[PDB]
Amino acid sequence: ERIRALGTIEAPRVTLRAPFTDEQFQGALYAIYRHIFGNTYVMESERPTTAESQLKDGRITVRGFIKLLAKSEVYRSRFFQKTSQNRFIELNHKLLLGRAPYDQAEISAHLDLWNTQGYDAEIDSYVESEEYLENFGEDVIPYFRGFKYQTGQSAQGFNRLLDLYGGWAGSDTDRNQSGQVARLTNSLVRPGQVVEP
Amino acid sequence: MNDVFTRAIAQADLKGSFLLESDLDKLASFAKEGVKRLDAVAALTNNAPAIISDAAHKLFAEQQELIQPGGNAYPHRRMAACLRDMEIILRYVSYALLAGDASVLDDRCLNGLRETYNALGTPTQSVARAVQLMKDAAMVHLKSTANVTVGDCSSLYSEAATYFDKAAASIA
Amino acid sequence: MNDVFTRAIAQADLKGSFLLESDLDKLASFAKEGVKRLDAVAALTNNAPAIISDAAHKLFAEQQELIQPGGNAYPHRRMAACLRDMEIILRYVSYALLAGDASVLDDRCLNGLRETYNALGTPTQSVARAVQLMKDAAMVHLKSTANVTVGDCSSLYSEAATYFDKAAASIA
Amino acid sequence: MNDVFTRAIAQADLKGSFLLESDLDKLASFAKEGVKRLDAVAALTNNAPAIISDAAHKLFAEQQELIQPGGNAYPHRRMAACLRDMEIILRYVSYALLAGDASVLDDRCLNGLRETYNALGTPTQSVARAVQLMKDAAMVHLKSTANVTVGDCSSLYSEAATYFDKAAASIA
Amino acid sequence: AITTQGKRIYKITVSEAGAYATNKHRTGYRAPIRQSNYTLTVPYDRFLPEMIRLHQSGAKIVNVTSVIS
Amino acid sequence: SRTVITEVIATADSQGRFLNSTELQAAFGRFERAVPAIEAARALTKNQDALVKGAVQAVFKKFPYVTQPGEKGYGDSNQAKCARDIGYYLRFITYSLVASGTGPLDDYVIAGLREVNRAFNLNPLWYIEALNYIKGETGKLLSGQSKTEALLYIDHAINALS
Amino acid sequence: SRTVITEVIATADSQGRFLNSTELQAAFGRFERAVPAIEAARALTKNQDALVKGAVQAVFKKFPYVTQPGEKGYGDSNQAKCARDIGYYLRFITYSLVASGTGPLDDYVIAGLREVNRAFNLNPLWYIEALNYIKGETGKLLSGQSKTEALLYIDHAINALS
Amino acid sequence: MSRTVITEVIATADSQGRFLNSTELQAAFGRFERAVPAIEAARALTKNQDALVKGAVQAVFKKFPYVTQPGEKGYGDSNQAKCARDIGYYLRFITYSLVASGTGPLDDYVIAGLREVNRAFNLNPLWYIEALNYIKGETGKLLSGQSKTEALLYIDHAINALS
Amino acid sequence: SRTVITEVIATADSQGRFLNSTELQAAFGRFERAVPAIEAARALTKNQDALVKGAVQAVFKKFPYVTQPGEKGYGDSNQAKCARDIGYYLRFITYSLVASGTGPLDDYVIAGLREVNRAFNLNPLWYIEALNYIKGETGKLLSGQSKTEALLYIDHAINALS
Amino acid sequence: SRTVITEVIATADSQGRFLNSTELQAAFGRFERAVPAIEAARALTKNQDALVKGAVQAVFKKFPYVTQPGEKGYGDSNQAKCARDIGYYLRFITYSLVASGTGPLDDYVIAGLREVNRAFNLNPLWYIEALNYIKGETGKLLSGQSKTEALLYIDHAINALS
Ligand SMILES: CCC1=C(C)/C(=C/C2=NC(=C\c3[nH]c(/C=C4/NC(=O)[C@H](C)[C@H]4CC)c(C)c3CCC(=O)O)/C(CCC(=O)O)=C2C)NC1=O
Ligand SMILES: CCC1=C(C)/C(=C/C2=NC(=C\c3[nH]c(/C=C4\NC(=O)[C@H](C)[C@H]4CC)c(C)c3CCC(=O)O)/C(CCC(=O)O)=C2C)NC1=O
Ligand SMILES: CCC1=C(C)/C(=C/C2=NC(=C\c3[nH]c(/C=C4\NC(=O)[C@H](C)[C@H]4CC)c(C)c3CCC(=O)O)/C(CCC(=O)O)=C2C)NC1=O
Ligand SMILES: CCC1=C(C)/C(=C/C2=NC(=C\c3[nH]c(/C=C4\NC(=O)[C@H](C)[C@H]4CC)c(C)c3CCC(=O)O)/C(CCC(=O)O)=C2C)NC1=O
Ligand SMILES: CCC1=C(C)/C(=C/C2=NC(=C\c3[nH]c(/C=C4\NC(=O)[C@H](C)[C@H]4CC)c(C)c3CCC(=O)O)/C(CCC(=O)O)=C2C)NC1=O
Ligand SMILES: CCC1=C(C)/C(=C/C2=NC(=C\c3[nH]c(/C=C4\NC(=O)[C@H](C)[C@H]4CC)c(C)c3CCC(=O)O)/C(CCC(=O)O)=C2C)NC1=O
Ligand SMILES: CCC1=C(C)/C(=C/C2=NC(=C\c3[nH]c(/C=C4\NC(=O)[C@H](C)[C@H]4CC)c(C)c3CCC(=O)O)/C(CCC(=O)O)=C2C)NC1=O
Ligand SMILES: CCC1=C(C)/C(=C/C2=NC(=C\c3[nH]c(/C=C4\NC(=O)[C@H](C)[C@H]4CC)c(C)c3CCC(=O)O)/C(CCC(=O)O)=C2C)NC1=O
Ligand SMILES: CCC1=C(C)/C(=C/C2=NC(=C\c3[nH]c(/C=C4\NC(=O)[C@H](C)[C@H]4CC)c(C)c3CCC(=O)O)/C(CCC(=O)O)=C2C)NC1=O
Repeated sequence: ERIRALGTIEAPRVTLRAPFTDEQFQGALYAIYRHIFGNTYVMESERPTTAESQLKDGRITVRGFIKLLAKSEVYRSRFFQKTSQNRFIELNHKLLLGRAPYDQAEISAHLDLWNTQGYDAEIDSYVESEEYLENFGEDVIPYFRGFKYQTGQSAQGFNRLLDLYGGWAGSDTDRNQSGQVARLTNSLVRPGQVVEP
Repeated sequence: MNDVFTRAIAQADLKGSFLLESDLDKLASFAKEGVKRLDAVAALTNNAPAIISDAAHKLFAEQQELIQPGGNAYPHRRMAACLRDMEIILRYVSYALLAGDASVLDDRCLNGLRETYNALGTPTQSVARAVQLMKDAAMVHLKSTANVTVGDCSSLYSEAATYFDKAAASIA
Repeated sequence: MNDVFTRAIAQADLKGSFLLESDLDKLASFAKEGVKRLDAVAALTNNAPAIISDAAHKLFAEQQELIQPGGNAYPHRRMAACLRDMEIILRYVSYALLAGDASVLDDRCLNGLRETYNALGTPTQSVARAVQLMKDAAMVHLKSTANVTVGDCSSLYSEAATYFDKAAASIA
Repeated sequence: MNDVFTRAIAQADLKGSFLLESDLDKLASFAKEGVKRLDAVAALTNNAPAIISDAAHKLFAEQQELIQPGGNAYPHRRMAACLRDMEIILRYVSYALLAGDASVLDDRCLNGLRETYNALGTPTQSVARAVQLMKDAAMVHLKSTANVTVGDCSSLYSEAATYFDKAAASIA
Repeated sequence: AITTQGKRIYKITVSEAGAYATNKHRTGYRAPIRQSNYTLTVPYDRFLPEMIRLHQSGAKIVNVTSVIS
Repeated sequence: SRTVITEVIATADSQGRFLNSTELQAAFGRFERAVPAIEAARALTKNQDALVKGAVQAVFKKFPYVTQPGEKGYGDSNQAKCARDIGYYLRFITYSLVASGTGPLDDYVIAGLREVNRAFNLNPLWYIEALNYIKGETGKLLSGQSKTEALLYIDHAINALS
Repeated sequence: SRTVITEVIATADSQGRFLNSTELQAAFGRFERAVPAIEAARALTKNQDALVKGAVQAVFKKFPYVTQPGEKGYGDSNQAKCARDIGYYLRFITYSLVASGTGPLDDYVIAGLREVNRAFNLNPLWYIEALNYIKGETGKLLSGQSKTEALLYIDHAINALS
Repeated sequence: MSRTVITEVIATADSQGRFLNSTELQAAFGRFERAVPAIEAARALTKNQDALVKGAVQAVFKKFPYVTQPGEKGYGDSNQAKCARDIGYYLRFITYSLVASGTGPLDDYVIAGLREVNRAFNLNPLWYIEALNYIKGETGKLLSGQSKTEALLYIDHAINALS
Repeated sequence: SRTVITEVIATADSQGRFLNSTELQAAFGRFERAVPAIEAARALTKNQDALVKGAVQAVFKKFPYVTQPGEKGYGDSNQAKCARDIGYYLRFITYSLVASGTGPLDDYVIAGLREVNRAFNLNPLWYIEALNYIKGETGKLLSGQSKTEALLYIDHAINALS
Repeated sequence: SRTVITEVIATADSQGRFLNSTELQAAFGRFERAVPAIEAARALTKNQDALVKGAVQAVFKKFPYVTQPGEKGYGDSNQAKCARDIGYYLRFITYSLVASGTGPLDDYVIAGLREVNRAFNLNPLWYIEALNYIKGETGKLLSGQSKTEALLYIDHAINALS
């Protein structure tokens, strides 16, 4: 409770297996849309009905649906098109993987990968990674797992996720007066020190 | 992300009124003389390796301390990041030139670039110098008249210069 | 992260010069005496649960205040968190011992533990006390000449003590 | 997905020879008549909800069994699935119409679509009937000459009829 | 998928024989268990990396079928 | 928002590359198409008040009951709100004409239209047939090329409502 | 492949919605550039043999070292491979012109270009030289918009090589 | 954050969140018995600086005669002076990689981002490849035993990276 | 569907753990309250025809313009559809009573209610005030807690509509 | 914690919906049964010391070697610490009786129980026998349904240990 994220930890994990009837699916959609889009408001016009139909039929798993949403126009228009690449990498980590970035090597690698292979490859590097399949796998909606100690994490990852979280109410709009600027530009490359120009 | 049309539309919406006659005339004139803008953008896209290589040559001959051991563009990794930054900035300048508006530039490449460079210790003065060198090397290409119908494009030159100056002054 | 070799390489690169005879001799000496370093790290890894058990016993006997209800390590889950933290810090000190450089320790392990523990509310002073208790409980296993060839390892004892003290001073 | 341009390039690269003169004549003719195809696809896009509503009315009025309990389109969930599938079919048909190539419809929207319904027990002949009713309404809305300059586009009508009836046969 | 290479997707049937369970016992089921046999869909754009990932995991595949042609 | 130029830039940017030929050709097509759209915007802007009044009267004709006391339409305030709503739709149609894209509609009207129509019980058919009236009225106001564009946007808004 | 039409289909598909005005405007902008593209395709298809032989000779003159024995260029079969490579590049440029998109060029030559060039140790600068040659005489074989479209496609191929 | 046997074992242990078992200790012992030939090879390669770098430069000139005359990269005094500087860099990082007994220094300091710099400065990798071939031929004579094998191992890694 | 037992078992299987006290305890509550459900449903099934006829009559009084020719409710078949729809809603409300969970109501009416009510231009308010009449008439049919169960379920249906 | 109320609220929140009738039914059952559970809690709190001391003695009787000198159980401090642990367990059983769910048990005792027992060489069988004795004695203390609820919670803790 001294950390903001009391309720997020208490939040149940959600799973969607093949013979899901109705309300398991309806709850899964709300959980996915709440987490992936960073608690941002998603109007009924923007909701992808075809991806939901594919998920309901079972052609794509929950992970494939997450990948499609990450490649959707809402994800781009909010996190990619309006922010620098640092903020995009941080948002990708926080949403698709549930953890903050651990070091600067991640930013360098992901920025080079984007510049060389495109947004689709950039996103696939997240979902198809071994880390996502370990923690979540095909059938589990991603959750904020950085608040507990994650095997192999850096000392700073918990603090960085605290910086990214901003309460259960707060969200990663890009509708702010600031314009969705990055949060961890100096924390990642200079972890401990503080400087004044 | 905006272009000049969407800027005018958004400003009108904040006022709450239909687009004025003068604003419509300006947008129509922008569209009419926008084929020169297409030529300029194609010139920036087509020659981009030439601009980048020339700017790198003049910068590193001019500023030797970077490519020295312990310099900030010393190893191949830092040099590649340098050239990649030049390429990205030129890419977004061409984007802003086609759009007629610097929103995409100041919104994707410059909202957090000075802080990033400072937190990496990179000399922002040298980055601004690099942007100016790309500006010169790219004007040398835009003013070329080969392959195109001769005309007057002074306004486009001034606009591209202002985009390069926006980048160079919001980095330094 | 760095081992000693990579640190010497990085300094020689910043100076922009080859590795001197002196640095080569120091690294050769380190390699020749690296066998004892392997033994020290094996001692740390084979007796980790014992070291944690001794440190926790002596800490919660020294400080009944934690395990006591309402205290920090009370609710039978925070106690497991405490034991896990002992695990992590000992693990990172063993890594820094094998490497020969404290880079893993102060990079991966303890950059933000100060503010992490201030945010979670845990008393950092008790954490530092626990770390130096781990130091004391680990030195007796490190010195243990049982089933190991007898030699001189004063430098390794000093190194392990310095790493534990660095961790304690940072977290404190 | 393919369009007739890429399709012709596909045969051309299969033989390996350049596109023949008659091939270029055909493709130029297709491009020149392109604006009529754009009007066709715009008429299909614009009036899609009307097409869907009329097709659903006629289809359900023809077969009362679907509406009734035990019918496959009985509950609100399955009725909405019916309507959504119908509009998806019309959307992909319009895609194919604009592309001038059946590949867009055949290669992705119709792979398992036929067997999926059998897995769900859906009567596929009802799907075919719905497709034909959609075709009839689409032709009604395409024949309309209001708001468009008159002309001859019987080729467009025939091609759209082939697209619709071929989708039906893929389902049938 | 926009290009010619992107289309011609492929369907893979995967079996989770003991070579996968023996690894995941040591890693741990922090993702709740499922059935052994399951069928996966893959486009050509990621057909190789998906197969590499499946073989790294330890599963044995049955067949791969070209959905498109 | 989302226009031809903006969609071109966003597509060329997500892929992380310079603007190749196809992007420039689409840009050229939009730039040359911009003229008819501009005088279409001129025509609708000039005939603002007449179009709004006609749309309101078409509303009160096709749905006679709405004007009865005790419903949504009764009360001068509700008539003024109807006129304001029609003005909003018309203005954003002219905006989308000028931008040569469906951006301004999808942002300021279509985004979240169903939720706000449902909350206030507003009937979508009201605005659907008011837009039908405007659609018919630009049958005479605009002729030739620009008429196709104006009709395209009017009907896109209608399709969004329904 | 990726054309203007196919990109339009893909971008309207990803949102799962009908083609709005912007998609149709992009398609129309393609079509209004289709006939200069076909003119250029004819004009630089009727000059295939002279252009390929001249490009091979230009590579030889600019790169004298790729002629004598002790290297790749020396050899009858090697030079036949040179001519066939130049013909391949020219044919794919024709294909891109006809499609009015870099699709065929991208997915045939550009996709995997660097790995192929390294593994077979074919210096790209050979092909930049040949494409610059082709640039030079398409400056005169074509005039007006078709000239520009050629120049643009050959330049995009060059930048892919470089 | 370079790559070294010690770094590999530490990173594999850390990523799995466990201590260093007997396997990592086996690997570290292997590296520590590596390091005497490796360091003495680095010493022999450092002591023989100027002959190596000058011979590699002249190999670049002889094997690539067309670079020498005007109109090419090799013309202009600063160009060959800075060629000597480049070969000095490559030799230095070979010595660093011998000392570290891993390809960490080579990768991080030369190989990573090599192709982009070579492209954007119009430098043929073949010059450097055959210069490294000459240095390989010389280390075939300055060094003997397993030191020759390991120096050739790192030079081969660099050549494969260039190629 | 989803009853209390269904929710219990689904959550338990999701958590990968046995039946502890909480969900057995809620199941006890469900079994205990299953009786007012049974007599409420039996009384509702007793009064099918009267309830549906009164409901459609109340609709026609509330929406007289619907019955006029040229409107949705004109004709005999349309009124038959009114009776059929009200019968469907009543049957699903009794189903939800018997199941003592909202489930059947959700997965038969609510599941895709908006899409269907929009495609066929059916109005939610018709059914809302039909269910209001059903409230009014059940206010006398039932007694005790059967009333509150029936009313909570009708309220669920109405809130789904509005 | 994880009560009936809190689990209800959390599952409704995750689905982003209000509380429909099923969750209110579960809450009603919980509120109806609060009286027996609170009765059991007050009976356990009344007979606190007797239960603790009997549990410790039963552990010693079934584990005689634990009383041997120089071993884990021997020592006044370890006797006191046994008493403290059993007091903790009984406290949390009363907590779970009051909260009508295994919230406090899971939060405090069970969460992290296994690895902390491993890291202290505390045999779970000791606490299993202590809880078996408490179950036996609360069979005497509590009659009726308070017995059932208590036994549910003691058995849940026993299952967690075993
Ligand atoms: C730490 C790893 C690293 C290396 C190795 C490295 C090499 C390097 N090669 C460069 C370009 C160059 N490289 C050469 C080398 C040529 N000279 C001729 O005699 C030969 C045929 C040939 C060498 C075999 C030349 C002439 C340039 C000049 C291009 C320019 O002026 O930009 C430059 C730019 C310096 C300048 O423009 O003055 C560097 C720093 N950079 C690094 O960060
Ligand atoms: C990729 C393109 C695509 C296709 C081809 C598609 C067909 C499709 N229809 C489905 C269900 C359905 N589809 C229908 C419609 C049919 N049954 C009735 O007889 C109607 C007359 C007839 C309409 C043509 C119905 C009633 C269901 C519900 C079946 C069920 O829930 O068991 C499903 C499974 C669940 C879902 O997606 O909603 C698919 C995949 N969906 C897609 O996203
Ligand atoms: C898409 C918008 C965007 C851009 C373009 C961007 C630039 C950027 N430049 C970086 C580092 C760098 N930037 C430069 C370039 C400068 N240093 C040299 O001295 C030159 C004077 C000058 C270039 C002209 C260099 C050399 C580095 C490497 C520093 C390092 O790796 O630590 C980094 C962090 C590490 C990496 O990416 O490898 C970023 C994110 N960030 C963004 O969000
Ligand atoms: C596929 C991408 C694309 C390109 C490349 C393109 C170029 C293009 N340039 C044009 C004219 C022109 N182009 C230019 C621009 C040039 N003249 C100036 O002197 C500068 C040297 C330079 C710009 C800095 C000018 C000034 C005109 C004449 C505009 C006028 O006054 O009508 C035209 C109109 C017809 C013609 O006169 O040829 C086109 C289509 N259009 C396209 O759709
Ligand atoms: C894979 C795991 C592994 C390890 C760790 C390992 C260490 C190791 N310790 C050795 C002897 C030794 N071990 C030690 C270290 C001990 N002597 C001091 O008194 C301390 C009590 C203590 C360390 C703190 C010393 C000093 C030697 C003799 C070498 C010397 O003269 O320094 C040797 C040489 C031959 C032998 O006795 O086995 C090895 C290889 N070997 C392995 O295969
Ligand atoms: C921005 C998107 C767009 C629209 C809205 C569009 C409509 C359009 N239709 C046109 C001509 C035409 N359109 C048609 C097709 C119609 N003729 C009959 O009414 C048939 C019922 C119907 C076929 C379905 C015909 C036959 C012509 C005349 C041939 C021509 O001018 O090329 C033209 C060129 C002449 C002009 O309008 O001044 C346009 C711009 N084109 C576009 O690129
Ligand atoms: C359709 C797309 C496509 C392209 C672009 C292509 C280029 C190409 N040309 C090749 C043969 C070749 N081509 C050349 C010609 C080069 N060397 C010198 O003579 C000239 C300066 C220069 C020509 C401009 C040579 C020497 C080879 C033999 C391969 C080798 O030396 O390793 C090869 C190796 C396999 C073979 O064809 O025998 C490729 C991949 N192949 C394709 O299938
Ligand atoms: C899952 C249970 C279920 C429900 C709830 C349901 C409602 C429902 N009513 C329908 C028809 C209808 N229902 C009505 C009745 C309305 N109009 C007026 O008469 C009244 C004010 C009001 C009723 C009180 C009308 C007029 C139609 C015809 C709509 C049309 O064809 O345009 C339809 C379209 C089916 C068809 O075209 O035959 C549905 C889906 N259907 C179901 O299977
Ligand atoms: C929140 C709830 C909670 C629980 C359940 C809990 C159990 C618990 N008992 C402990 C000590 C202990 N517990 C026991 C076990 C008892 N002593 C013997 O007389 C009996 C045989 C036996 C019980 C039947 C012993 C012997 C110790 C001393 C361990 C030591 O210091 O070595 C410890 C270690 C902390 C310390 O050293 O004081 C814990 C965590 N602590 C909690 O905060």
